[PDB]
Amino acid sequence: KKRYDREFLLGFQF
Amino acid sequence: VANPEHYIKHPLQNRWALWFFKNDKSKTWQANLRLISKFDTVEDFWALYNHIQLSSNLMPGCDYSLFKDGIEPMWEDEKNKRGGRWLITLNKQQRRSDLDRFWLETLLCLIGESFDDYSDDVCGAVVNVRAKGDKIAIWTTECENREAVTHIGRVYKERLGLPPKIVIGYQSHADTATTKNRFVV
Ligand SMILES: *C(*)(F)(F)(F)S(=O)(=O)[N][C][C]1O[C](N2[C]=[N+]([C]C3=[C][C]=[C][C]=[C]3)C3=C2N=C([N])[N]C3=O)[C]([O])[C]1[O]
Repeated sequence: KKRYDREFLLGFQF
Repeated sequence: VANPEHYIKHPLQNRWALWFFKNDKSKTWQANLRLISKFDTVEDFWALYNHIQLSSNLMPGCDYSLFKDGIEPMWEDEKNKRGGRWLITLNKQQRRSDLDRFWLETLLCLIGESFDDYSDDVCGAVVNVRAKGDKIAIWTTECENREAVTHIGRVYKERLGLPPKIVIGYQSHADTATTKNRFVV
C-alpha cells in the first residue's frame, strides 16, 4: 500500500 | 483545514526497528543483541541513518539489523524459523567500494517496499562486518514460497547493480544451523 521509489527517498536525506 | 501535504510526515507501510550487535565473548549471542530505535516514517529513517556510523567504520564482529516491528533478528523467531536469507558475499576490497552502497540500497528496498506484494514475505536485513569478508542478507518468512523468494532475490540483485555473472544463493535458516542453496539468481 505504502511504497516508495529509491530516488524519492534519497531526496529526503538532507 | 490545512492541506496535510505541507506538514505531514511521509509514512511507511511498516514500522522498522534497527538493532546493533557488539561482539563480546563473555556474553552470549543474544545478550550482545541490542535495540537502537524505531521509526515508521521517511524523515525518521534519515534522522536515524545520518547520526549513526557506516558499516565500513564498525569494528570487526559488529552487525546492523533492520527488521519489522515485532520480529527479532534471530532464526528462532516465529517469522524467521520457516524462512531463509538471500546472502551477498563481499570481499575485503568491496568494503571501501560497495559495502555502504549495498547496505543503503538494502535499507531502501525494505522501507520502500520494492518487491510488490512479496514485500510482506520480507522479515528484515542484516549486514555482517567481518575481517575475512563482509556479508549482507535479506531475510524472508518462508523458504517454501518459490515465487515469493525468487522475485525478491531477482529484484534485489537488480537494485544493487550486480552483474549477471555474479551468482547469489538463498539458503534457509534450518539448513544453516544444521550450507546448500535452495535458490540461485
Ligand atoms: C554470524 F552469522 F556471523 F552472525 S555467525 O557466524 O553465526 N556468528 C557466530 C555465532 O553467531 C551465532 N548466531 C548468529 N545468529 C544470526 C544468524 C542467523 C541465521 C544465519 C546466520 C546468522 C544467530 C546465532 N545464534 C542464535 N541462537 N540465533 C541466531 O539467529 C551462532 O550461534 C554462531 O555460533
